[PDB]
Amino acid sequence: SFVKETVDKLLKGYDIRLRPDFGGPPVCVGMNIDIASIDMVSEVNMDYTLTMYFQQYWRDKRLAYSGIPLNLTLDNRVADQLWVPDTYFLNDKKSFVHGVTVKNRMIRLHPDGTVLYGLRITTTAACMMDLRRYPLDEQNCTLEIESYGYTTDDIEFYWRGGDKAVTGVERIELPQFSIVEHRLVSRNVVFATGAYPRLSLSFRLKRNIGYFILQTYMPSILITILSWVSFWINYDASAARVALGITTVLTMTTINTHLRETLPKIPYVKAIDMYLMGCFVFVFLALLEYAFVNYIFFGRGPQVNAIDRWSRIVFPFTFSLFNLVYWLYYV
Amino acid sequence: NMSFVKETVDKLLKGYDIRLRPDFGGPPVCVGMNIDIASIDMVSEVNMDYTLTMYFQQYWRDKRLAYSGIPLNLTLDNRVADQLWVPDTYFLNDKKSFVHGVTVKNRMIRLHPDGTVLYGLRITTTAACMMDLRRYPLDEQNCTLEIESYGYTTDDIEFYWRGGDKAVTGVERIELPQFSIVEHRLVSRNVVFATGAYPRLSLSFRLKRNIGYFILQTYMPSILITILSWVSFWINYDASAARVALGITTVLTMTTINTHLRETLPKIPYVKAIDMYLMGCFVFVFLALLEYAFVNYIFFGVNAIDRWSRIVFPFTFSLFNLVYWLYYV
Amino acid sequence: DVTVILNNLLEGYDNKLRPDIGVKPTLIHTDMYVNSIGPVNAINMEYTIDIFFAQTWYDRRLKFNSTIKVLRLNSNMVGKIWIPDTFFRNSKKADAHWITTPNRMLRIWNDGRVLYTLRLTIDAECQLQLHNFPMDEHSCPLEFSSYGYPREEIVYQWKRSSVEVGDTRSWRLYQFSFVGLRNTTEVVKTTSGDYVVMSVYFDLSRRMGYFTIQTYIPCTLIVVLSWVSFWINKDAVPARTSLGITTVLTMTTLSTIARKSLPKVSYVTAMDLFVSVCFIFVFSALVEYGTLHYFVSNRRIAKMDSYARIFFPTAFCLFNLVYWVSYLYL
Amino acid sequence: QVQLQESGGGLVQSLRVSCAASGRTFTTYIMAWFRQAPGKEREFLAAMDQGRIQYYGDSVRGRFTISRDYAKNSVDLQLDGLRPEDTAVYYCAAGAGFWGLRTASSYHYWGQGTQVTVSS
Amino acid sequence: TVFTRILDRLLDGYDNRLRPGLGERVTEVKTDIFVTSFGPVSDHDMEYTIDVFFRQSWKDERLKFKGPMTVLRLNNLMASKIWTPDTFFHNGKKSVAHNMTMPNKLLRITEDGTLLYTMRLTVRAECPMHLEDFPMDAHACPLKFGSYAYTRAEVVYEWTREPARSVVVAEDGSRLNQYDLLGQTVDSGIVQSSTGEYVVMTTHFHLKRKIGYFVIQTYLPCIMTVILSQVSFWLNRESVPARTVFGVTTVLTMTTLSISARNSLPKVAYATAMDWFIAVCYAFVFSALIEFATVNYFTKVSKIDRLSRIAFPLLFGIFNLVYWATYLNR
Amino acid sequence: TTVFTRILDRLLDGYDNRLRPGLGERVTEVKTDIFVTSFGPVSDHDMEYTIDVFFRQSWKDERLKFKGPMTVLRLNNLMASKIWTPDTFFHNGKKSVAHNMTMPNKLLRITEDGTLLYTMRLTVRAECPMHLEDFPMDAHACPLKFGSYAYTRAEVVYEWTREPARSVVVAEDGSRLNQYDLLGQTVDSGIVQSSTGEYVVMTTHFHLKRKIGYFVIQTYLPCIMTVILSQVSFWLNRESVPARTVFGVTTVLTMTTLSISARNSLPKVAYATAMDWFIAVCYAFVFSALIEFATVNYFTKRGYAWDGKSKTFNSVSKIDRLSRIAFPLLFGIFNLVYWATYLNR
Ligand SMILES: *[C@@H]1O[C@H](CO)[C@@H](O[C@@H]2O[C@H](CO)[C@@H](O[C@@H]3O[C@H](CO[C@H]4O[C@H](CO[C@H]5O[C@H](CO)[C@@H](O)[C@H](O)[C@@H]5O[C@H]5O[C@H](CO)[C@@H](O)[C@H](O)[C@@H]5O)[C@@H](O)[C@H](O[C@H]5O[C@H](CO)[C@@H](O)[C@H](O)[C@@H]5O)[C@@H]4O)[C@@H](O)[C@H](O[C@H]4O[C@H](CO)[C@@H](O)[C@H](O)[C@@H]4O[C@@H]4O[C@H](CO)[C@@H](O)[C@H](O)[C@@H]4O[C@@H]4O[C@H](CO)[C@@H](O)[C@H](O)[C@@H]4O)[C@@H]3O)[C@H](O)[C@H]2NC(C)=O)[C@H](O)[C@H]1NC(C)=O
Ligand SMILES: *[C@@H]1O[C@H](CO)[C@@H](O[C@@H]2O[C@H](CO)[C@@H](O[C@@H]3O[C@H](CO[C@H]4O[C@H](CO)[C@@H](O)[C@H](O[C@H]5O[C@H](CO)[C@@H](O)[C@H](O)[C@@H]5O)[C@@H]4O)[C@@H](O)[C@H](O[C@H]4O[C@H](CO)[C@@H](O)[C@H](O)[C@@H]4O)[C@@H]3O)[C@H](O)[C@H]2NC(C)=O)[C@H](O)[C@H]1NC(C)=O
Ligand SMILES: CCCCCCCC(=O)OC[C@H](COP(=O)(O)O[C@@H]1[C@H](O)[C@H](O)[C@@H](OP(=O)(O)O)[C@H](OP(=O)(O)O)[C@H]1O)OC(=O)CCCCCCC
Ligand SMILES: *[C@@H]1O[C@H](CO)[C@@H](O)[C@H](O)[C@H]1NC(C)=O
Repeated sequence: SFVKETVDKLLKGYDIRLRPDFGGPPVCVGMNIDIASIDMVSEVNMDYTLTMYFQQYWRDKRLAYSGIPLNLTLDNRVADQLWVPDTYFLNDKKSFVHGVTVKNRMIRLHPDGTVLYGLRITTTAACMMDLRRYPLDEQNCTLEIESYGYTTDDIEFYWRGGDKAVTGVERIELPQFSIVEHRLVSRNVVFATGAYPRLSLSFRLKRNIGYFILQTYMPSILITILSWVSFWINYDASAARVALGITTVLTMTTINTHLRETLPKIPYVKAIDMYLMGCFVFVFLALLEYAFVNYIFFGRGPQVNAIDRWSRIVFPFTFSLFNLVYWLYYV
Repeated sequence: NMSFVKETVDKLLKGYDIRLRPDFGGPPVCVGMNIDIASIDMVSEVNMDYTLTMYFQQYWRDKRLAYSGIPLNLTLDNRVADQLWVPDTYFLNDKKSFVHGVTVKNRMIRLHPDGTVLYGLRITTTAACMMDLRRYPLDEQNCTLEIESYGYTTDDIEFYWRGGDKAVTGVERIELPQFSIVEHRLVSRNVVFATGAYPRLSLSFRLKRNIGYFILQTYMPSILITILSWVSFWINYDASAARVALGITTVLTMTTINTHLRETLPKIPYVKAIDMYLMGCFVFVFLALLEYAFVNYIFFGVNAIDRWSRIVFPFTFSLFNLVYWLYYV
Repeated sequence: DVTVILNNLLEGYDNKLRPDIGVKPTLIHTDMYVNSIGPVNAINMEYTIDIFFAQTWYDRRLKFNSTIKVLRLNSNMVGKIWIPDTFFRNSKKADAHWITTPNRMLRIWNDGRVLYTLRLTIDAECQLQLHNFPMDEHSCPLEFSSYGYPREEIVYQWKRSSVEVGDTRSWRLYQFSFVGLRNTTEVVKTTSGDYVVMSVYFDLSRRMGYFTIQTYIPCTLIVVLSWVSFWINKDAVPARTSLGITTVLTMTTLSTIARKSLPKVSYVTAMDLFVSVCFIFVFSALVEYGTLHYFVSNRRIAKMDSYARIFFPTAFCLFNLVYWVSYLYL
Repeated sequence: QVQLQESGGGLVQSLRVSCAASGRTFTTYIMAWFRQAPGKEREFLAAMDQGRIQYYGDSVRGRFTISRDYAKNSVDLQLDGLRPEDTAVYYCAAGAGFWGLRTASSYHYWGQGTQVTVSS
Repeated sequence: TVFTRILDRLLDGYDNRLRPGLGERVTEVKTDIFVTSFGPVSDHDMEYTIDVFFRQSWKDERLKFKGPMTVLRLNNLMASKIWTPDTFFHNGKKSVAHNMTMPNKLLRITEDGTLLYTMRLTVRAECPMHLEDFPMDAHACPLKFGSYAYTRAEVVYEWTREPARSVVVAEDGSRLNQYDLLGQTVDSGIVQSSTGEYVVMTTHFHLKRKIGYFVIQTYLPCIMTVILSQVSFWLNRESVPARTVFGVTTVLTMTTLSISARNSLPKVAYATAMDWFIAVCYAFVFSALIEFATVNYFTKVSKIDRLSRIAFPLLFGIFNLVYWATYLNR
Repeated sequence: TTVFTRILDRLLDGYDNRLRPGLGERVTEVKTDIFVTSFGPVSDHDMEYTIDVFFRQSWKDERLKFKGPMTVLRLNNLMASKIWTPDTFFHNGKKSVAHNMTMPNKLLRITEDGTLLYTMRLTVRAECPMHLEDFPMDAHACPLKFGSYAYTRAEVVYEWTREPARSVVVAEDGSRLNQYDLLGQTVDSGIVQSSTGEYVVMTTHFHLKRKIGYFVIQTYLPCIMTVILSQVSFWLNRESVPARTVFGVTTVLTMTTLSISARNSLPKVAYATAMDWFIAVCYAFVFSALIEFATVNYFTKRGYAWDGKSKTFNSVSKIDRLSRIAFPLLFGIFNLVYWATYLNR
């Protein structure tokens, strides 16, 4: 009864078209985010999807009420009758507000005129990724928050709570990644026309190497080692050394094509392509060594063991040096 | 001047009832339709449909919208379409369609002084096309687009192609990934029922599939493998390791080709010409290996059987190719 | 008659204010009828569920004195009265149904009790721990609460027929079997306040028949097949070498299927452990032959095949015993 | 062999010049007309891409008309209000418009050329 | 003139929140369905698409009128101000009401007060499947619909004609590549829920899969591979490398066929008839090489070979006879 | 304060949004410029690309001249929907999104003299037809055509705000391409003719060149190594019939696997690309190397090879001697012709 009178008085004459303190100091808008989850980190599309509770705080003297000590939580449709900041995400590609069972939005008023405006948003934000070190790569994905049509002479952004404004990051579980840290940046994009407020939330994601050791590196290493067995096979066993070499070459090709089919399509050279190509070269040279031995013994016979004995040392040594260079260069 | 146009439009919209068709109590209103095709894309064999984007124009006469004193054609804002009567035109085989709305809803309303109304829409529609792929990839397809009135018979509305055979443009400028538009046709007809006749327009194409990729990736490698399987007939019968390894490796290669073409090509769960050809080559290499097994059993459990096979296998395979390519071409 | 009653009820009714605002929390009784639990998408770590969600509360402002006991209405009056802002906290995506009409029901009794039911399809989030895959068990939750009203304003409470299910066979579970259901209630503290959260947990256990037929048996057969070289004469160098390397190639081919329907988790699952161990076994059989051939020809040792015929089956049976005990029972 | 045969032209005191394309379908290629004055340079005149968008040079804007016969695979040029300045060699070009559709270096298939002489 | 007046007077004092005959009788709705095209069936999602012309006819005495006109066609905006049945599909997932280029709805009113409501819909509906007999399986995909908020005491549903003739399918309205539409069964019943008893109208479409594709693509290559594996029994026991390469390359061929074969089948966790068939072929190819390992272990025409040249083909023939008589008699 | 509200209410009294400014009096000139925040991914399979832009349109409407203390009026999007705005659409756009999170990303500004500025943030997905005959050494000019949908050349004309080169501005970090290299963009305007009349079209072409290194490492190098491996068998002794037979068939299987994988990395087109011909030639070479071995073996008289302690032994086949030179020569000539053919365009 009395609350209905107070709310109707507040909404009577309210002009949504005018920001609070239209001709005075800029309205200070504080923002805090609760990250519910992060998923669909796509290297192909160079983006990621996150669901969050985006809460804004600001003061509007026109909405101050007296005589009620309670904090009035109103129906979300009252948001259509109030002024709200034109906050948008610069790198967002496709975002929506959940609407089940009703629109996921809250408006809470306080007796001093403070307005709390909460939204539940699932947004897909573009993240430029450098994958030359894939899978041993570290990514930095951001979320840019900005005002579309207001300068710093009218609105200002700050993180409400300082470094604790963003919460829930430590509870995020990514199957392929681990969140090393997150940072909050509050800066003004100074232009000739004027400064524009900007808030930046950034995560540093580190890819987990455990999957590729079991699926990519160990099979390639074991096949490369098996290709060296022909060096201990007697040179007369042509049908055995040839079969072993060409079957290991086929096995390496099969592994390479399987990885090309199951890994994301990233059409430029990565550390995994260099490693797979190196193993393919090693098995190619292992078979070439026997071809040279056979030609030397048979082709230039009428016109041998030292090459094999030399290769029993050079091939493991060169392959170990290649691994040492690879693992030091990319770590 | 401008205020005169404003008052003319107000007079035209004063008393206009969108619930009544033009010439409500008289002859049916003739609606002329023409389509400008922008592009055709995503011709899906699995879903049996194709997606096209077009400029769909409709002309009709409404005497209620006749104005005098302005020698210009009044192209008005697209939202005036919500204030007029437009035909209830729908696409019968449409599965999912929408009108583009960037930066605004892509529609137009142009009024002429005599009352002729031009109502244009930019529509991207996915239309169903039931395809007979028994001759795939040596097949032709006929995909149509049906235009019908939802709630009006031929007594109330009539359809015709404005411009006749020139109604549809842009067909020759389309470039599909794996097809080639041969010809298109326009059909105007009435669907006769007991209640009455319903107007219908039909735009149809004839798609011819390109064969170069299938020749290079399906037929030629299978032919080379089949020819390679014949090498076993020119090796001595006592070279058991060489002939057995060649036979079973050619069988493995044919299996690899069949299974990878199975995964690569669209999932069409019935027998096609490509499957018959791959199965025929698989049978030929199976029989080539079984021939050696028979020779080895005869000798141990012999140059005549090898001399006979060196001729019969190339001859039978060539006859199979001749029958195959005569059947599907 | 009824039109007058409806007009009187809607007259002087503000839907911006919850019932009993400033007096006591609005008690809401919730019921759920699971029509079907859709497929579990392990790749995206989510699952689909279709429910009929019912809510019942008291609004004293809607009392009417008449011979009619209950007003049974359609979705027309939904926008006219106050409705709780219930939302599903772990929902990645949720949609109501509109064909052919908004699938909603509103019933108002004369004493002010309001029943509001609607049909929902929810893509809830479920964090799957796949360390025991394919012998894994999960309890996928489903949490909902009021978005804006804290515990001092809206309190939820399960009705007696809290959660109801129909034909479990009609459900779309291909990989899992429904094996139980629980419901809880708690208070979650957030920045905006303290909220009453009701949870429903659906227990799922994976069925291992397909993985047994497709991976475990072919891998075991290939390992046994690689043991054939130990019974082949050591003079048949091409035979034992080609058998060893083709078995390695076949095991490599099978290792492709190991990670097919599951996300790229970076911990060793039971399936990965089994495939990798079988791959090491077939690798070691060929290395064993390479060593025997080197020592016998190129340069106890001569009896290496005799000990390998015993050690390899014994070590493999020990491995299978440890694997299937640590996973099936322990 | 892909060729761009150019017809028409000659001694002219309205002139239509055609350009037949053989050996390759130019449905999805940009077909243009270029003018080369004697010894000066090659000058862009007109062009038309797949979408029927017509581009014209400043000196021939509103004077020359370009039309493409996608069925016959040919491009025609309509010259009106001819001047002695237009007496030069006219070429027919077709290309992907890489690095600008007005630069001559962006076109690969070139016709043998046609000589137009204007006497008053 | 008079047409406009009647249209203006029709909605005078009309309350669309109340069903016709409220408190007097039971609203009787006559429905019929014209299936323009039975859309594709998704085995992975266990759903089928269908495009229909849904027709509903009922009587509302509040809409009687007199005039020269006999049938009144209503604008969709006007048709949205009139009470319509809240019919919804119980097993529908996500249905689309086409809105191109205008809403595909039509409302006709007769002078008697009878209303005919026709709409065009694309209905995606759940079709539970048991693929234990795949690919020799048959399914009955249901389509159930009824009222949401009205029990049988208020709104009932009937078919306009006899149930066989109340659902009509076009001659070429079949968009099925792998199935055959044997026929439809039309019925109705009562479903009791926690809120009341509702009339349900059901239609079951019977589908049978086409086995020819799997015979050419899967069964024949597996049978021929098995025959090739059994062919090695006729090679002389001294050619160890030849019979060894034959055995392991046939094992690799079977592995390749099993892998590509499980890609086509949707990912189910239970064993289908094809999984068992491939598993048995795998066992036969494995046993052929174990047989050669045993023959080679006693070499210094083998009776073991003579026995296996008969026992293996006989066992495989018996297995095929059992498998086919088991599943074709379903 | 209250003067602001008064001016806002007074502006729309008598205004008719259904009529373009200067209807029947002059041509409505629209000045446009585009700021590309990110040139998004290019999809070869769909033959389309995504672009995120800030679209700016400016024009003069004398009906909206106002006098007051403020010189610039900023309009709410609701009020902006009551004012006539150009119906600009993208001719090759496929499915574009006008972002409205958390509020409509639009901005309408009015100067005192009646000049309106209309800035909006858009995500445009436009079709880019491609000629993949030179794959993976192809270059494309993906277009972006926009203009008026309903107003002909005699009513509304579009122009670039500044010099056309400087009118379209791409951000320094705009490129989001994994497989292409954005070399630049050309900006131009033209005239189109439809069944409804002549229209002005503003076109921007973005020039993309595909990166070749990935296909060199994944496809070209393994194929070359496989062909060299197949030709290596010519150096084995002719008496090793099983060894050279297994070598030949396993090289054929390796080539088949590489061909299949290389085709799976190419968008589904039915015409022959440059890599298709390269793989087909490598397949032909491995096939010929095995037919060559079948011919060598057909003339091998004796089944025993020469021994170190050295009976008559077979001499080295003249076919093998010829093939050890011809096959590397023919393959090198093919490589030179292929690369000079495609890398010189
Ligand atoms: C950013 O931009 C995006 C857009 O790019 C924007 O999203 C849009 O947001 C608006 C709201 O702001 C949405 O509009 C609401 O839609 C509600 C229903 O949504 C479903 O249907 C949508 C299509 O509507 C058709 O169908 C409904 C019924 O299903 C029908 O009511 C409509 O008239 C309409 O019917 C037309 O079309 C159909 C074919 O589709 C024809 O058959 C028919 O003949 C007719 O031509 C559909 O688009 C929705 O899908 C979206 O959302 C789902 C998730 O929910 C998502 O999965 C999809 O991908 C898609 O995004 C969805 O299926 C509708 O109920 C709302 O109307 C309410 O509220 C408005 C408020 O102004 C009110 O005016 C209405 O009267 C109505 O009040 C209720 O309605 C009840 C239900 O009908 C009714 O029972 C009540 O009685 C009451 O009705 C009246 O109430 C008054 C008293 O108030 C009383 O006096 C009367 O007597 C009467 O009872 C509203 O229209 C819009 O759909 C969104 N679009 C999209 C694409 O998302 C987003 O919000 C923007 N964000 C920001 C921050 O700005
Ligand atoms: C992912 O990648 C992004 C982009 O690289 C990273 O974002 C950057 O993070 C760093 C570290 O947090 C930021 O540096 C800090 O910036 C703040 C804000 O400075 C801004 O606003 C100031 C307002 O007064 C303004 O003065 C600044 O301009 C001055 O400085 C810049 C250089 O930064 C210079 O170019 C100008 O000419 C000015 O001189 C600027 O606009 C700043 O307050 C921080 O200062 C702290 O640290 C410095 C260290 O020397 C110390 O001296 C100070 O006292 C203070 O303690 C600090 O410089 C950077 O701004 C971010 N860049 C952007 C574009 O946002 C992000 O961190 C990456 N993710 C992860 C997880 O790493
Ligand atoms: C298009 C190809 C046409 C090919 C046509 C020719 C096809 C054809 O018949 O090839 C077989 C033969 C293979 O030559 P190759 O050297 O292998 O054959 C030798 C030959 O058989 C001798 O007679 C043998 O000596 P002998 O009998 O024991 O004393 C000798 O054995 P040995 O001495 O080691 O014991 C054999 O090695 O090649 C040519 O003659 C090429 C001629 C030039 C061909 C020029 C082609 C341009
Ligand atoms: C779960 O629901 C039942 C009613 O179905 C109720 O008796 C029980 O107390 C509930 N459990 C909890 C923890 O709330």
